[PDB]
Amino acid sequence: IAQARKLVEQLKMEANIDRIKVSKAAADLMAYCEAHAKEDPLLTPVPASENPFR
Amino acid sequence: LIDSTKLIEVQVVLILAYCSIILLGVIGNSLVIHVVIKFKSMRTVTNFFIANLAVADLLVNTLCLPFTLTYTLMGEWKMGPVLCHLVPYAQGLAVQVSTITLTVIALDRYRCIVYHLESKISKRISFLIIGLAWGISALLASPLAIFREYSLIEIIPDFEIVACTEKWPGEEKSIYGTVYSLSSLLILYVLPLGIISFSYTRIWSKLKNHVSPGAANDHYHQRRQKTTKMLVCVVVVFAVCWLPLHAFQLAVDIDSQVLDLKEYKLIFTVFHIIAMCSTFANPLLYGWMNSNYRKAFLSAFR
Amino acid sequence: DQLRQEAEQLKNQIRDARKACADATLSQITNNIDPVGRIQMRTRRTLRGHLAKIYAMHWGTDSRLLVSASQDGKLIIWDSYTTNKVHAIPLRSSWVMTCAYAPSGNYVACGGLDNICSIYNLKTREGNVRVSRELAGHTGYLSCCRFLDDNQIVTSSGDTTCALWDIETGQQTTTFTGHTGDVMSLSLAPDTRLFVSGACDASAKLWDVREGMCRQTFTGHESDINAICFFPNGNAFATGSDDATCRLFDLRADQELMTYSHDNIICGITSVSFSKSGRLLLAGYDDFNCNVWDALKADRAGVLAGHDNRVSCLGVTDDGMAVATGSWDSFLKIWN
Amino acid sequence: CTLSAEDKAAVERSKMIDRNLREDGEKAAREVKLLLLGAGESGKSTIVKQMKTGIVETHFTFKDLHFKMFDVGGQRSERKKWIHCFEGVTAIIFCVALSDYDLVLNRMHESMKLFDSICNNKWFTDTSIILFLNKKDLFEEKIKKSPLTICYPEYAGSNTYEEAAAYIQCQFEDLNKRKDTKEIYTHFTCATDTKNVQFVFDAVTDVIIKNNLKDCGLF
Amino acid sequence: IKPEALNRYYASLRHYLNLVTRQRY
Amino acid sequence: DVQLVESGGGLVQPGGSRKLSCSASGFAFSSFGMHWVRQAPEKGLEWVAYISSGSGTIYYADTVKGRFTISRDDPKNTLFLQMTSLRSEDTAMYYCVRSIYYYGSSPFDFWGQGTTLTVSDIVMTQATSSVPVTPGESVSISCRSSKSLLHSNGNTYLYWFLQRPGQSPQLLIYRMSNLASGVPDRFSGSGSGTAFTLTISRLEAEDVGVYYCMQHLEYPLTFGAGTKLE
Repeated sequence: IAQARKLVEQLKMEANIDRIKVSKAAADLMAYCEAHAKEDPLLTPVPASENPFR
Repeated sequence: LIDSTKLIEVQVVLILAYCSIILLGVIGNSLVIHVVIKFKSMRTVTNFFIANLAVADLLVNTLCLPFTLTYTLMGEWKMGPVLCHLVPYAQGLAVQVSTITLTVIALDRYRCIVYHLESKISKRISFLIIGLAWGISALLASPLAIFREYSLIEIIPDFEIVACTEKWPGEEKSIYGTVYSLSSLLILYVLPLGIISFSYTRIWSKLKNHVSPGAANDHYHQRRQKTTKMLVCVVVVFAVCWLPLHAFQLAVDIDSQVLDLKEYKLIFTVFHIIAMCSTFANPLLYGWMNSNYRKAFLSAFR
Repeated sequence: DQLRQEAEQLKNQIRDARKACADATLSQITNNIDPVGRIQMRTRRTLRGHLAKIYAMHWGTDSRLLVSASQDGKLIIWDSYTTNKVHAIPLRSSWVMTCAYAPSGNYVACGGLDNICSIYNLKTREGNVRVSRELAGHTGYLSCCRFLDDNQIVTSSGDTTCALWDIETGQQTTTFTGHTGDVMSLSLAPDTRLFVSGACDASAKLWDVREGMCRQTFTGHESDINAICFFPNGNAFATGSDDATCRLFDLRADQELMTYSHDNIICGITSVSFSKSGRLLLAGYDDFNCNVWDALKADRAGVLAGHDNRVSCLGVTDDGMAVATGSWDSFLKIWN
Repeated sequence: CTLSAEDKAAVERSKMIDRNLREDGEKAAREVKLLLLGAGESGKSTIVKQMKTGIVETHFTFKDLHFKMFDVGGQRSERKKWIHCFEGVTAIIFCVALSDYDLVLNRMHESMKLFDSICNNKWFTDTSIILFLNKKDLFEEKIKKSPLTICYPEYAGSNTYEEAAAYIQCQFEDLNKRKDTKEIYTHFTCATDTKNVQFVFDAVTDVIIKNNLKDCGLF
Repeated sequence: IKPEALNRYYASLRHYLNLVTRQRY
Repeated sequence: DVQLVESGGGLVQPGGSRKLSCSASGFAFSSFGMHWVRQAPEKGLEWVAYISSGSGTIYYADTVKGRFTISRDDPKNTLFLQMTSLRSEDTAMYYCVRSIYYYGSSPFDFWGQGTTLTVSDIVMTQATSSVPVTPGESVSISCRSSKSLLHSNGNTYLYWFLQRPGQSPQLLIYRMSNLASGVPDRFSGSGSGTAFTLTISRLEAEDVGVYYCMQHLEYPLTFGAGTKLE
């Protein structure tokens, strides 16, 4: 009975949270990637002059 | 002044017999190398010794047989002075390295079965042993090229022939002709035969005097019998194949009655063919009988 | 008194809120962007010296040093640029399954089947590495451990719980309970304010470090989840399971975004990681190689082949320059 | 060149670490590692006691050979997530109580279920198994009051302990689906001198000899 | 040394030819 | 506690032989390389010999080759130096210095107490011999190098030491920028190429002494003349 009450109390707290549309969530990920794309060595190969591993 | 080899009845037979040995040798000795390269789990120190033996026996088919046959059938050397000093050197190199790596396998098996509580040898030690085998056999084959000369022999006013024959510093009856023959037999035949016979006798004794716990002692002895059948074939094939060839050369250097025969070249070819049967017999006993290579052949063929 | 029924009613009304919240998919949003194209990486360094299989590795903040653990009972710190060995710590117990590197660089931690996390001090006046503290109290094998700070460490164990420890005192402050199966992984947020854990009940939970409470629960997978990792932004994370499938979750929308699956993959996923900008997803499998996914288009961009056995550990450096991969053939490879 | 005075000294330090890792790694290759498994109170304590939380390691030496036993009992977690750490052990020791054929918490069938899983595990497809049958002096007295038909309904035989013991051993050996490359040695545990460690020495020596023969391809 | 020299004479020629045209392997 | 104790510093007739020992306790003696450094009664520091961990590498000063011998005994934790054919110029005070080499370490961290013996290349230049100053004022110490100390790997090999009156030298700055542990955060190192500067902020009575700059780039190690502060 104690476990059952704890499960309900946790579920009630998790039920009442604010949510935003998936469209708004997905746009943020796109904005972050297209902003930091230039500073990604793995996407854009760097010249061998400034490559510490070659 | 002609021998039996001039007849086409025996000349056609010899080429066909030599071709079959070449055909079997190239196929058998290349499968062992292929599976080791293809499969990355077969790269083991034990399997490197067998792969080395396959390469050494591959050169024997490529070099010893076709060059010997053409010089016997044609009766003279028409390859050039450069090959007169090189072909004999290479043939001795292949034979010696093939024998050396044969006793390394016997000692490797002796160490890891009789002394089963020690540590297996590392890759670095194996590479040194393989490298030393080719280096030493290169040194021991040097006298073949040094004491070999190229000349034109004219007996009849028009009988000019080309001979790639061996000459020694001594005059008349030179002991150096017979010294090389005795040293060859006591190093390439007597010494390896004693080592592998001693090694395989101790292996047979230890396996026989072994008891397994439980009620599965009998099943161990069924598998033990096939190993005994395999150990004998290695010793018998090596001893029988290489004996008549070494004995014939020693007889010539001692007695001159052998040289002045009408069938001297026919006798030599028969003994040469027997000794060259080990080129295709080695992959059959070493690269097919063991379980590691046997399952790799079936797996790779699919 | 219908206590079980009330839980079912709460569970149902939660999923309708998510369904009413979902109005678009990333497939239609991200369909009009250019793909990354072919991505080819070559091995630059190979690190040898471990006599057994590597189970874990961790990069340093300086992006040069690298600690790795193996079942032979040794911890080795490497110098990536020169392939030198800086240290070699013998372990009391050889059954080590995780290791971590302190963000300051003064400590390393390890744990495993002995149910104890050991912390070693690297900067000593005596010139040798010695055990600084032993933390005991877990009743199951240690699965993961991460240095939250120079004095705090968070540890997940096989007894379905997570704990936060005070290294100086030696006693755990708060305990995070609520999982049903064994906890296999955890990941710390970039702001070091929240963390996420995945367990064998095929669920992931978001925990608050200070409060000790669970904020959200995610149940998208079908089998055990072995790997988990935050997005560099900190508003999403990706999980890898035993059904040969990787999934991406969003904290703000509190539901799933993308699925990374292929018809030719049947082997489970061992480890997962992100690149610097988050456009690439690195996943290691049981079929002896790694796959590079496009996190925005969900299509494969490249493969990392060259390991002869299971790829057990995988990590990306802090500046996004190199990727380190360990495996069960006792080798470490650095790709660039 | 291109190396400074301090870089050259760092390289020399790395070579010393390599030498230490090589010598202690070779030392550990001359040991024999064993794994202890059982179903609760199967008598594992008696086996360990003869040679005197987490994992327990025991060291002992017998006739110039070092053994290490790992006791993985007491870990309250599923073994599917950590059983692969023990791949490569020379042999596995399984302990069974002969007197537990009627106690229930039927528990004999529980041990048979554990034996079946470990014997046919994917990781342990080649390691041998040494089986110990404990409580011999208690099973003989208990067989005169409780018939074996309680545990095995299909058993039609005598009430003699020798007949019943042979039947129990047969059922355990017939759960092995790997009739090749995996062998099972069975022994009834006794307290006569050191016959328990003598048998383990005989079984392990047999395992090592057959392992060497497979590498050479002779077997 | 060629004999340069009847039944026994041909024996020397055969002996000389076999001596120069000789192999070891 | 880390300690190095020297013995064998008597008085020697010219042309004689002597034995010097260095006993170490409180640290792992087998993992450290050892240096011998001597100081003339009025002059500055000069490097003598070096022996590494495992005794694999041995280096000598060009003025002591064929005369001195350095060796170590790990089980007894002892460093000893054998001197042969002593001359009047070998009258100095000899120091035992410990050093460890890996990525991110601090060599020359601990010096011995010293033993006195009486018998009876990159040039490093210091700007000024003496500097008079009062507490509470910033003072800068600069020394110059003949050859650039910056390596291809990006490391500049310059070290700074402090010789307090009647005391062994103490490391302050290693590799021209890093600050040694236990040193107050008021010493600053700067410079590039051949000119380097040591800056002291809020000077107090504990900064009075002689400052030396040493290079650790090539085979022999060279010190500066030394700048004195009053």
